[PDB]
Amino acid sequence: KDILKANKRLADKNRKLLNKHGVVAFDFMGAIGSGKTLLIEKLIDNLKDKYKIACIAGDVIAKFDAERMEKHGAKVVPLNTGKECHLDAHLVGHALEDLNLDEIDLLFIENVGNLICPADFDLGTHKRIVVISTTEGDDTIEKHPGIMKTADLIVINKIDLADAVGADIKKMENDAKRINPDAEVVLLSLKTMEGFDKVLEFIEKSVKEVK
Amino acid sequence: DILKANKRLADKNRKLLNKHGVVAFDFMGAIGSGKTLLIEKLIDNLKDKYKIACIAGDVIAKFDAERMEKHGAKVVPLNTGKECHLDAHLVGHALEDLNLDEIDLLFIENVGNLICPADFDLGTHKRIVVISTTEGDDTIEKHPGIMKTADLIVINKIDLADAVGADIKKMENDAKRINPDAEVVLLSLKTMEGFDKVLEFIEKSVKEV
Ligand SMILES: Nc1nc2c(ncn2[C@@H]2O[C@H](COP(=O)(O)OP(=O)(O)OP(O)(O)=S)[C@@H](O)[C@H]2O)c(=O)[nH]1
Ligand SMILES: Nc1nc2c(ncn2[C@@H]2O[C@H](COP(=O)(O)OP(=O)(O)OP(O)(O)=S)[C@@H](O)[C@H]2O)c(=O)[nH]1
Ligand SMILES: [Mg+2]
Ligand SMILES: [Mg+2]
Ligand SMILES: [Zn+2]
Ligand SMILES: [Zn+2]
Ligand SMILES: [Zn+2]
Ligand SMILES: [Zn+2]
Repeated sequence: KDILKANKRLADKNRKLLNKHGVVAFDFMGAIGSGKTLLIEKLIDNLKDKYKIACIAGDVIAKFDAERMEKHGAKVVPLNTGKECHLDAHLVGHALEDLNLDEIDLLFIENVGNLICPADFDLGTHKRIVVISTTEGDDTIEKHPGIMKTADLIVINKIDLADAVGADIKKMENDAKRINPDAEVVLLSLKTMEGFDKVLEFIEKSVKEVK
Repeated sequence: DILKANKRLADKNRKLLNKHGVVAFDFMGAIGSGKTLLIEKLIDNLKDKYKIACIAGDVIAKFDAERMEKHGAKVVPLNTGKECHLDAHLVGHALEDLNLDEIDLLFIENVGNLICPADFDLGTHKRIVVISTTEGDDTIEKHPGIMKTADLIVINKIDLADAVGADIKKMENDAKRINPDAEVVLLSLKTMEGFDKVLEFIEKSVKEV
């Protein structure tokens, strides 16, 4: 199989096109229901005064999250993935054709909920974000090191629920730091909004550092 | 067609299990839904009546295998690597490492994944999908494929439903609409509310083979 080699070529092409039009793109990965959509929703709300934001929403049935993002004023391209367990640069490249990249500053891509397959499939983004939550259990990070090593930012979300599931958030934070020393690691609650400042900081730092 | 090869091996697996009087269950779900904790509780309640074995499938299978072992089950760990689902082939090899004449119940924990496990019959008698409220109340209608393969749909962590804004009535209705033939149970493994209904499904399923 030559799958991963052909994907990378398309990812580099995606990145070059985005750079050509001054677009900074983020890949939002995570487990099922970790909080990817709600994070994106909050990011749109709090950055739209400064940036023109577009989204690509990928899932079995993309409409649910597409509709959520749209009500926040962002242009969304939905991608129904169906039986596929991941997105790829090929599909993302075609979604880009539906966007006016000259009228876009930021691109948020919500990947399929999956802590395994998306690790191998570069989409052509500048940064990769992995979102997990306390409610998945505090062994979630050490159980899935592969995807963690591909992240630029690891978000441990739903910290407000940690005690209710018996999750040690300090342990999780340390797991993340240890498995990927180069990543930023943020403890977040999208309910209380604690930690959100650090996610915004990551977005802004990323924009300034491009190329 | 790798799915044709899988079906062939699934029928082979099921044939072997029937031969030795073993009833097998495929526990599917999202990541952290509560598959292992449900199996742990099932072992505790059933181990006096039945000889129980387990297959624990995950990237690093030791975590769940050890959790199951302390409850008094024979467990075969299955490291799934970069593969995102168990298949009949891998399960067939695990069955070769089990003494099936000394086993009544087989519990298989599939990889945490609501997509591709729907396509890969393992050779079990019943399929169970565990989701949880903390994944959001759109989770069931977002994954109809896997839902239609389930004999039992478990909506777990009802104790945390209000905290995440999940409507458990919606989730229960979504499940029944998508799979009218499935049993649907509202569960908290913390409080144990609904556990009796899951246990009833297991015991009935065993007697019905
Ligand atoms: N209490 C609490 N609930 C949260 C938090 N973050 C997200 N949620 C809740 O979790 C559920 C899932 O959030 P959602 O944004 O849909 O996850 P997702 O990762 O996008 O889910 P997916 O289906 O696409 S895979 C929702 O009910 C949402 O309100 C949090 O920090 N604290
Ligand atoms: N509050 C509450 N917590 C629960 C409930 N069910 C499971 N949990 C918690 O959720 C976390 C994950 O449970 P676990 O049994 O490990 O899920 P899993 O499906 O086996 O997770 P995986 O990594 O193999 S994919 C654990 O910390 C467990 O205590 C519940 O009903 N209520
Ligand atoms: Mg989402
Ligand atoms: Mg488990
Ligand atoms: Zn094409
Ligand atoms: Zn996969
Ligand atoms: Zn798979
Ligand atoms: Zn083999």
